[PDB]
Amino acid sequence: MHAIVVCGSKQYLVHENDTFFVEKLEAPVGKEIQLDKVLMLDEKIGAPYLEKARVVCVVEKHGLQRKVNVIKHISQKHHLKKYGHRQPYTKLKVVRFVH
Amino acid sequence: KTSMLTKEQANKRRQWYIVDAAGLVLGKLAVKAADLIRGKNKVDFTPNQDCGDYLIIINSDQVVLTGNKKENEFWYHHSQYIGGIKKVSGRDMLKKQSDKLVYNAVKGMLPDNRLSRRWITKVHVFKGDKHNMEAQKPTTLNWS
Amino acid sequence: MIAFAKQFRVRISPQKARLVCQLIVGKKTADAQNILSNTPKKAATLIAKLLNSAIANATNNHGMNGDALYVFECVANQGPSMKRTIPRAKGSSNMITKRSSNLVVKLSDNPNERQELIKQQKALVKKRVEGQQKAKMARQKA
Amino acid sequence: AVQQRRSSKHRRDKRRSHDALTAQALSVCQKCGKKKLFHRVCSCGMYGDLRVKKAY
Amino acid sequence: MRIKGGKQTRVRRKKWLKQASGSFGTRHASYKVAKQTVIQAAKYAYRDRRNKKRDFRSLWILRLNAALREQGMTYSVFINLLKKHNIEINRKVLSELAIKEPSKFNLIVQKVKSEQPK
Amino acid sequence: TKGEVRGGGKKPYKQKHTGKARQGSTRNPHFVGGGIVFGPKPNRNYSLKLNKKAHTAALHTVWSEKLASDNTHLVDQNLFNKTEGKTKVMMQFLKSAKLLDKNVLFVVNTLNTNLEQSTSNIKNVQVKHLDKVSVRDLMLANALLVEKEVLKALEGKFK
RNA sequence: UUGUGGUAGACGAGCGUUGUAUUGGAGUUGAAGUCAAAGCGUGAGCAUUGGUGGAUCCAAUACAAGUGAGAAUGCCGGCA
RNA sequence: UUCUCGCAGUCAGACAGUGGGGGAUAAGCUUCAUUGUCAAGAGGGGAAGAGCCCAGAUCAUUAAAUAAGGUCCCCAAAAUA
RNA sequence: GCGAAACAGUACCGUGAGGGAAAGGUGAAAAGAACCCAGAGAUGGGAGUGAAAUAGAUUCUGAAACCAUAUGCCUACAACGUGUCAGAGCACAUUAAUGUGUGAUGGCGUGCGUUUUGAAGUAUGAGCCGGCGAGUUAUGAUAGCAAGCGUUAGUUAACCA
Ligand SMILES: [Mg+2]
Ligand SMILES: [Mg+2]
Ligand SMILES: [Mg+2]
Ligand SMILES: [Mg+2]
Ligand SMILES: [Mg+2]
Ligand SMILES: [Mg+2]
Ligand SMILES: [Mg+2]
Ligand SMILES: [Mg+2]
Ligand SMILES: [Mg+2]
Ligand SMILES: [Mg+2]
Ligand SMILES: [Mg+2]
Ligand SMILES: [Mg+2]
Ligand SMILES: [Mg+2]
Ligand SMILES: [Mg+2]
Ligand SMILES: [Mg+2]
Ligand SMILES: [Mg+2]
Ligand SMILES: [Mg+2]
Ligand SMILES: [Mg+2]
Ligand SMILES: [Mg+2]
Ligand SMILES: [Mg+2]
Ligand SMILES: [Mg+2]
Ligand SMILES: [Mg+2]
Ligand SMILES: [Mg+2]
Ligand SMILES: [Mg+2]
Ligand SMILES: [Mg+2]
Ligand SMILES: [Mg+2]
Ligand SMILES: [Mg+2]
Ligand SMILES: [Mg+2]
Ligand SMILES: [Mg+2]
Ligand SMILES: [Mg+2]
Ligand SMILES: [Mg+2]
Ligand SMILES: [Mg+2]
Ligand SMILES: [Mg+2]
Ligand SMILES: [Mg+2]
Ligand SMILES: [Mg+2]
Ligand SMILES: [Mg+2]
Ligand SMILES: [Mg+2]
Ligand SMILES: [Mg+2]
Ligand SMILES: [Mg+2]
Ligand SMILES: [Zn+2]
Repeated sequence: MHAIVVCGSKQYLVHENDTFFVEKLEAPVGKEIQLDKVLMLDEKIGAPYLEKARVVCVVEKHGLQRKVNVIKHISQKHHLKKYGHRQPYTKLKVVRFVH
Repeated sequence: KTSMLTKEQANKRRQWYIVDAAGLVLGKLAVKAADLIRGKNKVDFTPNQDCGDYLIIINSDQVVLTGNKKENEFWYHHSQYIGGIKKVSGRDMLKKQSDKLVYNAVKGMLPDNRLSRRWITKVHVFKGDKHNMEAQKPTTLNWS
Repeated sequence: MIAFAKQFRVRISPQKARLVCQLIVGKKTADAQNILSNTPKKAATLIAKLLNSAIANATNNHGMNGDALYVFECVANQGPSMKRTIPRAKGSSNMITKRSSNLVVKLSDNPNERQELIKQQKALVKKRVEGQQKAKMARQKA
Repeated sequence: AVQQRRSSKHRRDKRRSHDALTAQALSVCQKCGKKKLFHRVCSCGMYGDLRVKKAY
Repeated sequence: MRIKGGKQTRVRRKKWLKQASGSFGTRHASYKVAKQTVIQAAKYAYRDRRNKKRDFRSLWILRLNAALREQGMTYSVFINLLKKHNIEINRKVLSELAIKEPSKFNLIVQKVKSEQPK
Repeated sequence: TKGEVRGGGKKPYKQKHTGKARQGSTRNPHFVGGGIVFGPKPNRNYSLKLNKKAHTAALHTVWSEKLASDNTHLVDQNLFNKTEGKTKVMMQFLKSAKLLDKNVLFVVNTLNTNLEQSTSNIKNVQVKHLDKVSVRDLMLANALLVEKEVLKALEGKFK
């Protein structure tokens, strides 16, 4: 019903039919990815990581986050630098929890 | 990106409490009163929704000050005029107005804020065993 | 359905005319005339003339009933100014700005007229968005 | 003395908030019906039941 | 060849003006004040991204610590028990468990409490 | 510039004690009267130098790529005077040769008059002598009709 | 793999304006201008649609510059 | 960090520790030698601080372990003897 | 761009020598709004002409500062370089995008240029908006890069066509 997964470096608590956003995984939309690192599943929690506990997820989209403008400015020092960032993400929904 | 945490949308589980300051130290009572009033001890703490319970203090004149603080430590209040600095000793405060002393002590343990006004409002302090606050059916807890 | 009347380069200043104009917004026809006929202000005998002309061309030109008209909006926009030199002391000089106001009064019969104005605004915003959608369908077609 | 800082367009309107006007009290003449401001002779010079001045 | 400035100054100025939309009065009207506010707002956003990372950590520590005092155990020892039991879970997810699934959170505390380390 | 523009060489305001800033003339660059600081001048050269042998090499390669290519046909004296001076026949000639849109350039050694009478109302086509064509006229052509004796003079010029 | 704070300063790579030369293209079935919108870029910047507007403008490669405005108790005009 | 060539900017410095001169073992004084920082450098500690301590900011992450410093409340975090 | 696109060395300033501006665009065609209504009238609202009258003599396009009106949100126990990160509630629906408008409340937060060892500065410069406003040209020298021609090399200046 719920699991503690480790995608990228963050840990997500996921239920059945739950869509959460993670960092780009380099996978086409529509595939069936298998998240490996699982900490807690149901009631049996493994100490390092649970073994054979697999999280079946489907990738929904590969969009980008909102634009972030980084404007570094040193007051009265003739330094005005500007930069923009659009971090890519991927949205995926849980399908089935492998025993 | 990640999953956002759950935050209460101005949800009020606030309840009424009763405490007896028969022989409690001023600072030791005030620290727990502020924690109880702010709701910091609550499992779910959203620090913009004043999710903290009311609290009533009984027997304010019965509190104690350790050491010689009853005659050597002074409480100060200055009006906006010149010379309007009124000083009262610990002993005079413990007799004449003891409720104000506990009130100021509890208020001092709160962050400078616009929510701290409501937080200090939820403290009903009485100098006697009687209180007009029995209509709320407040539960009883010890040393708090 | 707005009937209106205008007056360009009115000698009264907009500052001293808006003060009287706020005394007439939302009032009924007969009540509006009565208040403005007995107010001791200079900008009272000019809005009265404008108001009467607006009533006349509402019940004659546009064909309105005449017992349901209320002052929808009466405002005094800023008109063109005139610059003069006032001679000061010790050889200096300052600039006098003769201010003029563009007066316009508008009355309606329907008490829900703000809604229709929002509807045309909504239609214009709405009209902008389908064209974007129509452009998207054509773009995908190619 | 003169303002060392310019007053914005918001403080200006706050001060003018008390410059609003009041509607003078009006009444109806008892012989011709036109509205006249209270306690004053109408345009016909007929105040109450006494003919004061000749008609306009 | 008299090059004349037009549509160049206004476009780059209106970009700054568009960014400073929703400010107080002249701070959104005039280009100069708008430019200063955007630069200052960018500095605040930059500094507060770092500070957000620390402040939300503090809230997770606070919620978990409070949740612990109701059961008689303290924060300083809970993390110590987690390391000896090799269990690796964020304070974020641990706090999320204590607010949404109290029963399962009690399971984690029960195992770390007494069970043999490793 | 600031000195040539008609204006007062006096100081408009006093140097000090006036609330206005210090000014020295009414025809300064930052004034509306207008004194252009540097500005374009009619003494500019705009000219460049290229070595004589470099120009021959440039001309050599341009002839090499344009010759031995499509639209590089050979022409003789008969049709340079068969035009009769009427541009209608030459329009028909370009239509028959399918060179209507091409910027055909006639390279001529004897300056025929009948050919020059025509091709003058045509803004597209043009005719030049061998000592008059350059690199740009050669590579703007996209097509050219070269006379046989012009070609013999071409080899002679290259040496 | 080693790196990427930065003023004076050195070096390298680019954007944008107007015009000219070669190519192609759009335009009273609506160009430039101009306003608005919940777009795209690492940055100068670049698009899409709609309103207004009534006749020129765009893309590529090169060339030539009166080529980039927030400050000078700067000049002029307007308005607080 | 040596040699050759092109283009510079800099010639008003400040404070802290250490060894001295002038001053009175006074100065946030002045003049030197040396180690650092600021100048041209944000972050954390010092309640607030250019120069003290911990360190060196490519951007995003509501991930984890730590340095100086700290764990009654403000304000994150402790208990025993 | 000549100071001067208009009747400009005019208006205007000064006893005088002298100094010295600003100001262009209706429409293809005046077809320049007869007539009606209100008003003392200008004028405005209709009518009419016109493709267009929100092209009407105020006459191409019409930016910002500035002044008013209004849908929606918030605001009268509140210490504020006015923003930022979180964040309810309210109201809508888009260049369909983990959407947009406002922001009860919490954490953090002393502008921009200049010149200084050091400026939030009780140092300085700017009231705001728009336009204009400061590394050029001619003739030579050195150095970097690149091309042409080369070991009795390389290259022309004036002038002529
Ligand atoms: Mg005099
Ligand atoms: Mg206002
Ligand atoms: Mg007043
Ligand atoms: Mg400019
Ligand atoms: Mg000039
Ligand atoms: Mg760098
Ligand atoms: Mg171009
Ligand atoms: Mg357009
Ligand atoms: Mg320039
Ligand atoms: Mg020294
Ligand atoms: Mg010295
Ligand atoms: Mg020393
Ligand atoms: Mg010494
Ligand atoms: Mg000494
Ligand atoms: Mg010193
Ligand atoms: Mg310096
Ligand atoms: Mg620092
Ligand atoms: Mg500090
Ligand atoms: Mg670094
Ligand atoms: Mg430590
Ligand atoms: Mg704490
Ligand atoms: Mg005279
Ligand atoms: Mg009209
Ligand atoms: Mg006008
Ligand atoms: Mg116009
Ligand atoms: Mg209130
Ligand atoms: Mg109060
Ligand atoms: Mg304070
Ligand atoms: Mg605050
Ligand atoms: Mg805030
Ligand atoms: Mg502050
Ligand atoms: Mg600058
Ligand atoms: Mg100085
Ligand atoms: Mg100050
Ligand atoms: Mg001074
Ligand atoms: Mg100075
Ligand atoms: Mg000033
Ligand atoms: Mg300016
Ligand atoms: Mg050279
Ligand atoms: Zn009467």
